[PDB]
Amino acid sequence: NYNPQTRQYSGIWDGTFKPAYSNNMAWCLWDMLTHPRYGMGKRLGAADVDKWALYVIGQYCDQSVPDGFGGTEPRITCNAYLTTQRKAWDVLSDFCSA
Amino acid sequence: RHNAVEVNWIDPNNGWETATELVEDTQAIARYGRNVTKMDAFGCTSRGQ
Amino acid sequence: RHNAVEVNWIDPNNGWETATELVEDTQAIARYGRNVTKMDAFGCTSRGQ
Amino acid sequence: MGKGSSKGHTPREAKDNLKSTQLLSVIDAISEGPIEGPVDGLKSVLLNST
Amino acid sequence: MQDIRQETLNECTRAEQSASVVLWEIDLTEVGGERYFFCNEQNEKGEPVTWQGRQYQPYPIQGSGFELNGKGTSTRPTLTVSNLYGMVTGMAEDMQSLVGGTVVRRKVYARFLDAVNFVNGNSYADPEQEVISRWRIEQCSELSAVSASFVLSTPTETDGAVFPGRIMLANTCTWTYRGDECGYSGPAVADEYDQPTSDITKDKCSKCLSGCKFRNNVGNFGGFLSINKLSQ
Amino acid sequence: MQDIRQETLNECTRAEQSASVVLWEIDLTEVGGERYFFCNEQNEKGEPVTWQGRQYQPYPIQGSGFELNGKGTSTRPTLTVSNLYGMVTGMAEDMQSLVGGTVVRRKVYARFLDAVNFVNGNSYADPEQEVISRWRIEQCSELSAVSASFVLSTPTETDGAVFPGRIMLANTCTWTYRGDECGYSGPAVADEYDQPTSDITKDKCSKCLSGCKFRNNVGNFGGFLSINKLSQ
Amino acid sequence: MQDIRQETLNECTRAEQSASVVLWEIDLTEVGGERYFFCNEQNEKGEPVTWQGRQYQPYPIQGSGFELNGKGTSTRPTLTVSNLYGMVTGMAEDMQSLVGGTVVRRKVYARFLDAVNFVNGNSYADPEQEVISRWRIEQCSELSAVSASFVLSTPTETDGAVFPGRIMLANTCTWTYRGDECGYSGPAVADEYDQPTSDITKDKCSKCLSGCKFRNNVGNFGGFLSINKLSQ
Amino acid sequence: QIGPAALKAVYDMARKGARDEIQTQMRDGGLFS
Amino acid sequence: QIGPAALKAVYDMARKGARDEIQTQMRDGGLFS
Amino acid sequence: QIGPAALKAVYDMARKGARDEIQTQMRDGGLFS
Amino acid sequence: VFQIVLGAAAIAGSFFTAGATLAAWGAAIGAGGMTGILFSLGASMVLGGVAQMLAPKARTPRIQTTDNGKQNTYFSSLDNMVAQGNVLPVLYGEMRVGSRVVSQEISTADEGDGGQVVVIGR
Amino acid sequence: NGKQNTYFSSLDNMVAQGNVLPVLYGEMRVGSRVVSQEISTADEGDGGQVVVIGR
Ligand code: SF4
Ligand code: SF4
Ligand code: SF4
Repeated sequence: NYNPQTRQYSGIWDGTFKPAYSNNMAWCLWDMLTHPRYGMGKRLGAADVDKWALYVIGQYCDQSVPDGFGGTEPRITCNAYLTTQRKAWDVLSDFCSA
Repeated sequence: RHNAVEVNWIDPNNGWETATELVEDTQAIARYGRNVTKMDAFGCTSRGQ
Repeated sequence: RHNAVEVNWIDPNNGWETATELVEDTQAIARYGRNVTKMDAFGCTSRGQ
Repeated sequence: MGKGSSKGHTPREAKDNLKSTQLLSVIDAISEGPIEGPVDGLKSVLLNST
Repeated sequence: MQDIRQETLNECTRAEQSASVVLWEIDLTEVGGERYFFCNEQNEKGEPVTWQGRQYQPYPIQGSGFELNGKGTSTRPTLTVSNLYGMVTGMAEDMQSLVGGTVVRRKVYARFLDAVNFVNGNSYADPEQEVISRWRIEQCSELSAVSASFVLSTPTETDGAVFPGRIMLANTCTWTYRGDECGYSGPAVADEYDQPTSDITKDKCSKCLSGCKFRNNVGNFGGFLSINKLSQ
Repeated sequence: MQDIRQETLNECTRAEQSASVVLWEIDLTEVGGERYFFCNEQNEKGEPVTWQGRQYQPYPIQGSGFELNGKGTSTRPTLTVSNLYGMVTGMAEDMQSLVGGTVVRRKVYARFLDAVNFVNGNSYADPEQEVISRWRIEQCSELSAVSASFVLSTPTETDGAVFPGRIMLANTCTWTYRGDECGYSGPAVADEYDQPTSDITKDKCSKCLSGCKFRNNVGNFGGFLSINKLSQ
Repeated sequence: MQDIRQETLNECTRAEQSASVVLWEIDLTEVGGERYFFCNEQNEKGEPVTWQGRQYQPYPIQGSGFELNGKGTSTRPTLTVSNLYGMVTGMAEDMQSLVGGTVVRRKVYARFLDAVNFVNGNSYADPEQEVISRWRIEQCSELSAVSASFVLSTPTETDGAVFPGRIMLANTCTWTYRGDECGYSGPAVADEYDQPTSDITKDKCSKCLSGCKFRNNVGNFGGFLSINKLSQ
Repeated sequence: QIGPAALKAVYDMARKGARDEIQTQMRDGGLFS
Repeated sequence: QIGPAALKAVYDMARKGARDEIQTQMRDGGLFS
Repeated sequence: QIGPAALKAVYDMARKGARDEIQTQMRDGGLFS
Repeated sequence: VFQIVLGAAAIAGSFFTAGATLAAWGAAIGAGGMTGILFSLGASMVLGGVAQMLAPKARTPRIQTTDNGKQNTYFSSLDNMVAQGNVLPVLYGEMRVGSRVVSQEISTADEGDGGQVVVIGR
Repeated sequence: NGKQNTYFSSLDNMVAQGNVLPVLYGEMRVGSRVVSQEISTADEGDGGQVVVIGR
């Protein structure tokens, strides 16, 4: 129900994720937490992270705010390039501080 | 109670390098002296963010 | 109770540079999740050591 | 020009007087898992800085 | 605001309230054991406490350090249980000291317990009234001839984890054998020493290039067979 | 050796000495407030203690942690005062929790107090006999329905300071608006959003280059309008 | 397993055992002093305890913190002694606070003591039965009018040491004068200020190049007279 | 004073003192603990 | 409770508290003591 | 033992123990606290 | 009979421990059900700042003098780094990136591109 | 390699963005924080009137 291009949600979510490219930093954190190959998905795993909290967080981060150059901009965005292996607490704290 | 902040973001316009943006509250700098910090905005690539 | 280790030795064959050797215990990875460490083998110049 | 694979291939200038051409073949490693790809195409491959 | 029913909030604000019992469950199914149900008390008929149709056996057990906090270290509870008659000892020598098990804690007002536990019955019994919490066992801190103590941790606990995790290597595969990334499904070929075997119980990959070649899986090799020379 | 008079030194060495009173003064003028004078005791006539012609009101107050040390952390004293009847509360909600105020302590032998405080008078009164100490307020550590506690600190306290301080920036001015370095004195031009205004109360520089241009002050711009491209 | 005799093993296992006495020896010979022998007790005849033919004088002394551990800090024992009558004081002002001295501690069962110590004599007297330990004095932690306290350390204690130690220098010699590496044995030439002297007690190398030249030892110079220009 | 209840209280006061001191040592001079 | 024997017990409990608190501050969030 | 006077004494003993411990952990092996 | 709950003045000077006097608690020593020494977390939890109680305050990489004055972050890289024992990386949307060089081979190219017609020189 | 640096000297030309300017206290030979750098084509002539392009 989320279209990343327009960053607009349709209605009630009821779960059922979808494989689409998005800049929503909340779901970047969700991928970081629950990916089995490279992330923290082997430990932890799904049903341990509140997905609805991240849903509301992503909706908040997608709101339009003054750009400062006369336009508008989403509130908070990704575009990180993590190259150095830091502790999972460090990356989680950076995501939860952004 | 900090009143001046230096945020390190990455500019995608000049070149993908670290730019420092200074945010101040001059009203508070007249009250609690002047306390300054440095922050790294994790995903920021836009001056507004 | 660690199950995966990355040992940094120095190869005298390719070139006298640091090579990482990964040692795993797949039986224990099925039990205690997967805990990984890094170690520096002090005098090691042979893969076996 | 695709997703999951690409070809690029801007052409090479025809030579004038024989000569050999040195080739630089590299393979980089970026990201993990499925990625979207280049922003634009061959305009998003900066060989040195262009 | 925890998803807890209206009857529990009605009982919380009363001046004279019923006893609040705590029922513990130890789940070792994911590590190779069974589920044990414990309560520090019996009921008025001298029997294990019946809650939601399940009998929680009497056994001395109590926990501490339970809190919900975000700033600082992740909270580590602690569960103290009786080791008289060598019960926990038996589980410690059997289930790798219970490490990795799941401890489920339920808070229930005695007013809502099943009518079985009371001589005169419970017209107010409501098996939906409970507050649940889950934790993992991190270390059996103490185990003596008298008692045992366990350190609990939140199931997340990003302590020893790193990110990103996948590591570049040469002459070694970082994939899990017969896993999705490895993608192998063929018959038994060799063991971890590259010795040819037809036995399915002795079939593991050596994680070297020859081990991959034994199964014609080189396309799926997890290593990078060029990086050893570029790092010189 | 502190600049303290000879009468105090005579009194210190006596076997039987008079009481040593401590008088406190809270000065919030530099943060926007008044000066409050306090003493933990009344005098023999049940009146606030008169010292050097100033009346210090009775109020429960006492300090601790006062020392003169150089090695280690800068000493942080503490001052505990009574918050019955909500006096400190009233100031805390009024004056940003007294943060930044000045606490002045005076040690005075009761022998030298003014003759007013005593029924029979004090022929030995000498208003120049006192030992003074100044401190700042750093944090109101506690404030309850009973008491209040303040963390004093030395006025120097080089804790959060850095050196050198001025920072090289592009597209931002580090000067203080209408300050000496800025050197601007013209009439109201615009607010911090570069909106043209003639109101003196809405005249603040945006700290950007356009804000400087609005006041024809680009010569005094605190930024460096070339460094953004050299850092690439 | 410690190299301790079988008689001590027999005595350790007995239900009713003799008293275990501890005898201390302070050795300042390596720092410029004598050897002192102490025991916290006298014997039954009111005389200093005779062990192996040596008299250990009565003096209040007791040690603590003695343990054998490898993980963590090197163990630092402590020895508390009586400083009544200013004896230890006299040592501290004389032997540089006893720093660098050697403390030897012997544990001996009283049954094995020499027959002199007992009125009726000792049939089991065996001067080979003892358990010995050596430590060094690191700091006289306390020294008052009542007692003194010393911190002990293992003789290894790799605390302030570094490895490798020899340092590359220019215009200075790192060798020890007249040492094996220096290799000098000539007559007195000059002092540390390069002033020519014929006095053997005022003969010390200046550690500069000119001091080496004074003794024709430039071949043995510990410095490297080229590295100052390559580091620019 | 009974030993059981006193030892836990003393231990908790010790933990609080360790917190306060460690946080104090992160100040300017201190030791950074 | 006699002062002599109680003060040493309190000191040792405090040192054990420092043990535990430093070791628990070297955990994930903590302070790294 | 009265509670008021005893609690401050315990707190100060705890602070002193933390001092001693933080200083002794910066030794060779230790943990550098 | 009460909860004592040590505050901040009690721990800072023996001032208000004698305020409530702890008489009932001290004479009663305590009980199993009720716990003493609660040690309210007002001042301790706020030492680093209020903003630290709401966000984890991400860190920044260590400054290296080798770089003249260039500031590096933990979420960008424009350099082709060595690719042995170094984790691959992770990129989250957009950005211009460096790489971990897997192979690099300077050789002699072979004439011709495709099809049939090839001319060596003209 | 083995060069030893101090906290009170610098002989290089460091980047001058978000770096604090510096401070110098008496004497010393110093590097700098480059504020501008521009390679261009110079224009012939120095001053006065007479100019010769080449001779
Ligand atoms: S080496 Fe090949 S067969 Fe073996 S685990 Fe890796 S991918 Fe699978
Ligand atoms: S930008 Fe110009 S007018 Fe504004 S504060 Fe700076 S120097 Fe003054
Ligand atoms: S300078 Fe020469 S004579 Fe002096 S100590 Fe060194 S080697 Fe010996």
